[PDB]
Amino acid sequence: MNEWTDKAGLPRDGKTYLYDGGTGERFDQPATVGVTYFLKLGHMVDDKM
Amino acid sequence: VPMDTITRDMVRLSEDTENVYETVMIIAKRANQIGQQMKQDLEKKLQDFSSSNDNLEEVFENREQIEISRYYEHLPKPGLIATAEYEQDKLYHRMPGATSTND
Amino acid sequence: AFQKPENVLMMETSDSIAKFEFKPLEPGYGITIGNALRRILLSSLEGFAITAIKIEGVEHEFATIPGVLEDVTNIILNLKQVRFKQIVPNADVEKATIVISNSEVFRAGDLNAQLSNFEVLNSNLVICHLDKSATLTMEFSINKGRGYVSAEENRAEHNELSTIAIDSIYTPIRNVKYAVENFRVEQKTDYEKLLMEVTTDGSIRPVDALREAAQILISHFSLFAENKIAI
Amino acid sequence: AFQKPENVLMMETSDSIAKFEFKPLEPGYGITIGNALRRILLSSLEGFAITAIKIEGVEHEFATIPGVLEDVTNIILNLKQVRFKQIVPNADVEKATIVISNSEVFRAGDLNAQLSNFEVLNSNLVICHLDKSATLTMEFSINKGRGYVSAEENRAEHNELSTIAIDSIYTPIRNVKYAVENFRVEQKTDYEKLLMEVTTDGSIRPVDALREAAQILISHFSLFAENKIAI
Amino acid sequence: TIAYNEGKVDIHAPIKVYVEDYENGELVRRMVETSVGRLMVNEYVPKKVG
Amino acid sequence: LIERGIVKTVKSAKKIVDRKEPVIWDILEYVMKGHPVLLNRAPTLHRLGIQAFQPKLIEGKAIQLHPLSCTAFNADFDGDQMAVHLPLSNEAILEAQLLM
Repeated sequence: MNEWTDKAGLPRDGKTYLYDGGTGERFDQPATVGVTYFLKLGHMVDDKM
Repeated sequence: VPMDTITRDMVRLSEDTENVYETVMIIAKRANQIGQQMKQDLEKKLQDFSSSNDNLEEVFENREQIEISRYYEHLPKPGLIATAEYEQDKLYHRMPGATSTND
Repeated sequence: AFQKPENVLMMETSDSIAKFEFKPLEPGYGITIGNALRRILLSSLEGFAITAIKIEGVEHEFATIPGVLEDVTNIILNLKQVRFKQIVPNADVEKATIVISNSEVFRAGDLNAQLSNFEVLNSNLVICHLDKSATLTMEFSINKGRGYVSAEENRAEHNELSTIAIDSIYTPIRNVKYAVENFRVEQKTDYEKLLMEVTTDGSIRPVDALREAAQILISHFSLFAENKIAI
Repeated sequence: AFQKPENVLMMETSDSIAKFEFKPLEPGYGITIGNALRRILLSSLEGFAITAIKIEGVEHEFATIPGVLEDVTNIILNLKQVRFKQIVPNADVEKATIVISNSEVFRAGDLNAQLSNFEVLNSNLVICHLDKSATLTMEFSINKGRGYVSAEENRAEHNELSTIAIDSIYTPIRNVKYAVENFRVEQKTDYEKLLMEVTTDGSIRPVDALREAAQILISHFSLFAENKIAI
Repeated sequence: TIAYNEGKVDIHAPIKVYVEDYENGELVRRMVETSVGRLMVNEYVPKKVG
Repeated sequence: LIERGIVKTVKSAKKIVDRKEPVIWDILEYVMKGHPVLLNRAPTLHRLGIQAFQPKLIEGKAIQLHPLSCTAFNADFDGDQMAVHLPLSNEAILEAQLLM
C-alpha cells in the first residue's frame, strides 16, 4: 500500500493539510482525504411527505 | 411597551399571581377579551372603509388600505399583549372574574 | 505610511491558463486579498449553455430513435457538457437547426455554429454514434445565465408537446489558485509574494474575469465605506 | 437580478461601542464582506504609548517603596492603562518627568500636562495611594507604534538596564465581532444579514475606524485589479 | 482578547491574570494562573458562581 | 387574505393557496411566529416525548430540529417520521407556550 501511494506521488502517510473557503486558514491539524465507493439506498424521501 | 413577539420564560408570575395554572387561565381570559375587542373594532371600521364597493378588483386601487392592514397584521397577537400586561403587572387577579385595572 | 505595492505581473502560458503575481505587501494582508478574489471569481461569473431540445420523431425523455446507438437521455446528458463562446456582444438567445443526414459519427464541432452570433470552443467531443443510415434532425436553444439552474424551472418555455428542457451549468470557470510566501532583505522584513492562477474554459481570458470580480467587490465596499445613513 | 444592499444602519449605543446592519446580501457574501472588514479593521492602525520608565528610590525591578500602598507590579499595570493623544503633528517621540510629594490618590489627571504636544483623556484614572511620608519622581518615554509588543521587543529603546521597559497596547480598537444570519425574499430563503459590533478605546468613534478601514481595502484592490487597466 | 487577537499568544498558554471570584459568597480578586480559552468560556458562566 | 380585503370568497382563497403562485408568504412568516406547533413522537413513554415549538421556514422537504432536544425524544437520526399538530384555539396555544 505504501509503495503504491509513494509511486503515485502522494504523502506516504494518508494525511494532508487542508484549507477553508472563507478564511484561508490552514486547519492546524492535518485532515484525511481520499476516494471511496458510495451507494444510494431506496428510502427516497419524496414518498414520506 | 414594545414586545416584538418571542417565546416567554416565567417565574415572575409566581410573585404576583398565586398559582401557575390559574395564571394561565386568567391570561387566557384577558387574551380572549383583547381579541374580541380588536376583531370587532377592525371589522366595523374596515367594513365602513370598504362600504363603497366589495369587488375582488376594486379593493386594491390605492395600496394604502393594504398597507394599514399589514401594519396591524404586524402587531402582536393578543396572548402576547396579555403576557406583557402581567410583566408590567398592571392587572390584579382575585376570586371569580378578575378584570383589568381599566375601571 | 503605507507600503503600497506596484508589482502586478502576468505571464499567460496559454489562451486559457494564466498566472499573476503581486509584490510587495504588508503582512497578513494578501491572504485577505486573495481569498476574497477566489470566492468571488469561483462564485458569480456569467456564461452560456443550451436549454431546450426538439427532436423529430421523439416525444419524451425515454424514447429511442431508429438507427442511433444512444438513448435520447444520453443525447441530452452529453449535450449538457458542451462549452461555448461568444464572438459578438449583445447575443441574447439563439435557436439552431442541425440536419445530420449522412453516414457519420455526430460530434461537437460538427455543430455548424451556423448562427453568426456565437461559436463552440470544444469541437472534438463525441455526441453520438450513428449507423450507416440514420437521419437525425435537432433544434437548439442557447442562452446566457449565472450559477446553476435545474430542469423543471426551465419548464417555463412552452413545451408545445415536443420541447424537452435540460439542465444547464453556466459557470465559465474551472480552477483558481492563490499562495503566499515571504520575501525579505537582510534585517528588514515585510515583503510578500502573492502568486495566483486562473484556469478557465477558454470562453474568456483570465484578465477579463479577474477585472470583473474586482469591479463587483469594489462596487460593494464603495457604499459601505462612504455613505453613512443613521438610525 | 443581482440584488444590492443599500443604506447601512448603525445603532450607536455610546461613544465606545456601536452596532451595524447590512441589508440585504446575496448568498456567501456574508463571510466575504464580514471577514474582509474584520481583518482590515484589525490590521492597519496606529498609536502611541509608554515604553520605559525609571522610578526614583528604586533598587531594581521589584523593591518595595514605603509610603505608597501599591507594589511595583500594580503600578506598572496601572500605567499600562494610560491613554494618550496628540495635538501637534510629527511629535513622534517624547519624554517627561513627574514629581508628587503629598498625601493623595495619584490619578491620571494629576499627570503634568507639561509637554505641549501630548494629552491624556482618561483623566480620572486612578494610579496609586500616597501619603505625606513618601515622595515619587519618575521619567516617561512615550513612543509611536502599532500592534501589541512584548517586554523583550522594546528593549532597543534606551534600555540602560536601570530604566525598566514595559509593554504597550498601541491598538486603538479593542474588540470587534460579527454575525451572519439567514432571511427571506419572496419565493426564496437564504439571503444574508450581516451584523457588526465595534468597541474602541474612546479616542475615536468606531464609525470612523470602519470607514477608514474600508477605504483602505478599496484603494488596495484598485491596483491589483487595474495595474494594467482598461475600461 | 487583544493579545490573542493579534497572534502574539496562541489559543493556549499558561498566563497569569487578575480576576474576580466570590468567597462564600463575596468578592475576592486575585492573580490566578489560567489560559485564554477558559477565560473565553468563563465570560459566559453567570456572575453569581465565580 | 380575507382581512387583506383582496379576496371575498374562501373558494378563491383556496384557489390561490393551493397553486401557491407568486403572492405573499409573508402571512406564513407572521402567523408562524406566534402560533406554536406541537411536535409528536409515535411511541411516547413519558411526557417529555411531546412538546411545542416556535416553527421556522427552511428549504426542502425535511424537518429541522435542534440537536439538544432529541435526547428528550430518546430518538436517533436514522430517518424517523415525526408527527406535527396545530392547536387552533388560543387557550390551547397559551398552554403550549406557557407550560409545553
